[PDB]
Amino acid sequence: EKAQREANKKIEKQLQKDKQVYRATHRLLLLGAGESGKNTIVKQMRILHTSGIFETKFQVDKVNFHMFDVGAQRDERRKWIQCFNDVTAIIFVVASSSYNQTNRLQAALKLFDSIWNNKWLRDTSVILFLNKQDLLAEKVLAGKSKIEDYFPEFARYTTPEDATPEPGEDPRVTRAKYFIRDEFLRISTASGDGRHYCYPHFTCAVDTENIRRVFNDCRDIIQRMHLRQYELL
Amino acid sequence: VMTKEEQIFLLHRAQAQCEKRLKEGRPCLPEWDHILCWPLGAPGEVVAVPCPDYIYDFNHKGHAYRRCDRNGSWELVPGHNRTWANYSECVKFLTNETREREVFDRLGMIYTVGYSVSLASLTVAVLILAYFRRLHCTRNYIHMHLFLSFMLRAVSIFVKDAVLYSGYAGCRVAVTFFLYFLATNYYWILVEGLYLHSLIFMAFFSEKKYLWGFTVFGWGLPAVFVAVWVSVRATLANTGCWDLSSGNKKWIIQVPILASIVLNFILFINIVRVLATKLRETTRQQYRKLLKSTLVLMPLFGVHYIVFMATPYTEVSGTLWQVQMHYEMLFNSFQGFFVAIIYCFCNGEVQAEIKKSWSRWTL
Amino acid sequence: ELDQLRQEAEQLKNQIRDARKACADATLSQITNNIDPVGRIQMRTRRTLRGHLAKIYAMHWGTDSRLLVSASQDGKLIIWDSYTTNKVHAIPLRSSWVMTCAYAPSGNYVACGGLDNICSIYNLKTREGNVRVSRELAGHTGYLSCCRFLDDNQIVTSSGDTTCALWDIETGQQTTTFTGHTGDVMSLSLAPDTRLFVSGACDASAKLWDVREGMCRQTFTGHESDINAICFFPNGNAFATGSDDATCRLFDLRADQELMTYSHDNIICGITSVSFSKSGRLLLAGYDDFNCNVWDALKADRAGVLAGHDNRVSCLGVTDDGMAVATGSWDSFLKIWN
Amino acid sequence: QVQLQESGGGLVQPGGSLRLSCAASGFTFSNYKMNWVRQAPGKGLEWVSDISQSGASISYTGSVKGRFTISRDNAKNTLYLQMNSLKPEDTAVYYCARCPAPFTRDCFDVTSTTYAYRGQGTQVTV
Amino acid sequence: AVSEHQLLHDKGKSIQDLRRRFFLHHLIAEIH
Amino acid sequence: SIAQARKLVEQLKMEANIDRIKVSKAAADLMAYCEAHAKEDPLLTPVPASENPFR
Repeated sequence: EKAQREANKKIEKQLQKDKQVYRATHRLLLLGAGESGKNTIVKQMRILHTSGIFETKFQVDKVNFHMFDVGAQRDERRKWIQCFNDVTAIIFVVASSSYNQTNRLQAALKLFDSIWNNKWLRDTSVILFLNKQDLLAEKVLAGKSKIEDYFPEFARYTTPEDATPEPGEDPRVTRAKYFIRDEFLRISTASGDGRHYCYPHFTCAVDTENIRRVFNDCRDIIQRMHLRQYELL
Repeated sequence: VMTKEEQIFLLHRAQAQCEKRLKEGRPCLPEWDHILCWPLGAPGEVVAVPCPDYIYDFNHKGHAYRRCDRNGSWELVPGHNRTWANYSECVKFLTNETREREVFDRLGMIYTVGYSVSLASLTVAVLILAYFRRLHCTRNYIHMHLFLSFMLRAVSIFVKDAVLYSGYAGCRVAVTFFLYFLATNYYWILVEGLYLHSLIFMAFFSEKKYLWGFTVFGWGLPAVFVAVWVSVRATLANTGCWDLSSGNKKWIIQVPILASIVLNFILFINIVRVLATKLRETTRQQYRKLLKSTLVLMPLFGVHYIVFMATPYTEVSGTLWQVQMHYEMLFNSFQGFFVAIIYCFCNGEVQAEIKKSWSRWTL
Repeated sequence: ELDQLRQEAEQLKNQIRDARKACADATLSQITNNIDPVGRIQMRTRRTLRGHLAKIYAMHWGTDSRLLVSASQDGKLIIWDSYTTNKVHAIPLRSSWVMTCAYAPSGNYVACGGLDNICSIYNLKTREGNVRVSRELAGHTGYLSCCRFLDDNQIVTSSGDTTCALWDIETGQQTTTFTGHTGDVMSLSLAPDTRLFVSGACDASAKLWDVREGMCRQTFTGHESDINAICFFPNGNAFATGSDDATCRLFDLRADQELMTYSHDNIICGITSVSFSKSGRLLLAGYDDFNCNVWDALKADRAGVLAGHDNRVSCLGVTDDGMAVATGSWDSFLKIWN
Repeated sequence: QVQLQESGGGLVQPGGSLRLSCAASGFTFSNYKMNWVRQAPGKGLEWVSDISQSGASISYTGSVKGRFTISRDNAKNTLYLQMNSLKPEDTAVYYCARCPAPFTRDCFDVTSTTYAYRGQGTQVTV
Repeated sequence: AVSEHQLLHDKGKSIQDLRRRFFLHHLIAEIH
Repeated sequence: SIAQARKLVEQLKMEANIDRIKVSKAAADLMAYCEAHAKEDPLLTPVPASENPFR
């Protein structure tokens, strides 16, 4: 019994060290279609700092983030997604320019709705990367986009006043990108209740600010969780 | 202030001086009447002498009167051997003034009731927090410490009232414990705000070292300046019960405590600002929720202290003093009760735990 | 022609349904009406194992019924002495997304696996005495959802790639493959003779396979949604399944159809784990409502509730001698119940 | 066994009308949210429409808004897609899909390549 | 200023002032 | 799709040819097993505290 308790306390000190390491790292689930540019984001994040899941380690301001690109898994996500309810956030990457799969944008909308309304992901925040702005602008400018047919609501959509367009951006580009963001926010704000939050971003596959965006969103998520602990939100 | 013993010593000194003066158609012989020293009285004339300077409660502008006979003997009151005298002038300042005692009794009653309710509620709250194991969190480890500080302050006030208001060591130690536990309660009120501010602005947290640092700071810095105050009091005053003021020495305990108040208030508004931002990045519901959050957050931070924190030592016979005292006794006595209700019995997690435990016990 | 094959399959399915209906002249309730109800089963928590950091996905008892391995999403296989609560081992896992774990019948090995598609076998009886990676079994193209040792040298696993695999541990090669499920296989259970095993998949169907031949012997339907857990009856001639449709179902191999259903109107959450006691009279089922329910397997009525878990009950396990039931949960604590 | 059999599809002139029917058996139809998803030639699975458990909540893909109408007869355990003003881009195999968990707002995996609780589909040629 | 400590100083002075006045009052009444 | 359909048809043919005993017989077998093993279950029936290893 003395030897058993010796081994137990030897295990307990190592488990205390493991707790210190574990609580100090933020787990992120990267999800989205392969054509959405998630792989390019992974490559950019890796160069900045057969397998059934790919682990990416990086750090922002001495804070360690562990992203998990779920590769080599089948398209039926309803079971292995439940493993990622305790992650800090789900980085959902959308091919925003992939309207007109006949409509990839509607597929992404349905997947985001399923994630948002899943009972285990109802407490997990989503960082939304509408990650095809550079192609969306070219599609809408060239006139071949024609979002109105696949989205009749675009025939009467008016850009919100608070929307801030990028400098030197055509009004139609801003209108389309904020229309897609508004569809995602119409999904998200329906039965949100403040337990989990959506962070829409207009990103590109080669953007260098994605790490900073994820860091800031995770800081916001942790702060909101702490404020919910004190019943202030 | 000059105590009864100091007045007695001054009276003895005056008596000795008057006796020394006595040693050094018929005028009256001079005599000492334990109130004033009277020179030789004029035969058949009244002798007036100014009120003594050594008496604090004497209108030095007045004059006492005595009667002298022509045979050299002081006149006596009719029907008695007592010497005739008239000290109505020196008492021009005496007054019963039952209002001060009445208001001091009212303040005692109100903070007694408030601190009793706070003690009961906080004892229940700390028992509930310490019982349920899953509630054990750094938040509830700082909440239980704050509750313990509140109860220690309340019981220290009760012990002080019993020991001193019903100079030996049993009085000085009671006053010292009262002051120390009051300071610990203020500093744990500060620690609550510091820990919440660190959670918000340093969300990537090092709990092991920081929880020990907060505990040691909150329980020891008040001990540090209370020990400094005790050492200075013993070195410079060490007189009677320590219930009296001794100049600026009280600031040794008061200047730190008030500082914490200031700091906590700042943290309060800062945190409140953050909450508004957290609501701005997500209507009348927004402002209603912000108002509810600030309402439930004021008791934790002790915001009510800021109203009369800057008030100096005001004269008791004043409206400002009475308003300050009534407001402060009421709010300070009920602050522990408010904190217990809001952060233990109004907490959703603790209510869920209570409901689950009751359901499991019934089944 | 595919149309002719579809028509033949429909005719065969109708024939199978008619044959099943022919053998179903007696219900389980009519047969078991001669047996009195067991009444309320008031279990209490005796031990609570603490030390796992994240949600616990699997536990597996030892044959000695005192030591148990537990797998948490924090990347830890903790091997517990349940009697004295002492942790005997703490294996750090290469991948923290472990969804299953097994404990070897000899006790010298443990297994784990998950989203990394790999079954890792660790030795508990090394010359040095410390736990080290002893074998890596790769070849599944979907997340590893269940694994069970047959002996020191053979293991059976189920994957999200709709397949099960029998591996020889010495060489690491896939001895046998089992295909036929149209959904991710979520659990499996070896028969007491270890010659057959049933698997439940995300297609509302269970499949009984012969290990030796590798062919699917039997297929059982009746569930409405994904099957999450499955376990043989102690006699080995029946089994039970839990599904997302909030119902448990006891099937019989020889009857080739459902025997009993365990559901209630108040229950609208799926079953994550099922386990039979030693006698087979009680069926313990973990639920998404944070509770675990003990069902009178013969009377189909609820016998007890194992309340006390603060989150989803993800795994159950009954000792080989029936002395205790260990339940893990997403609240990161194991609870022992008697 | 979860059975979903679709019928009613066939050849139709462009701009014509049609009605797809879906007979559901093996599950409580009213406990599950239902979907219509099509697979056009040379294309993957496309989500057309969905209807909630009771039929109060309804959504369509944008390309069929105002043209098709989804409905469900929970008493008859059936699903309907009334197709009006059809277009040559509507030529596809229509699968009546059910998402797995009952009483859940999430409706995962209805458009998966090898999804289980999905019907065989009926051909619609405009 | 801390209100509870101020009340301690105020009540202590009040009490001692009343005691001194009771002493002085008796003496003055005694001689007057 | 032809190979998958052929495999499914073969599996259905194999499953249709297996012998199936009456459900009453299987229910009786399970009842007999439960009755013969009822007393070996500390979960089903209480055991003395001395025998309980977790007391």
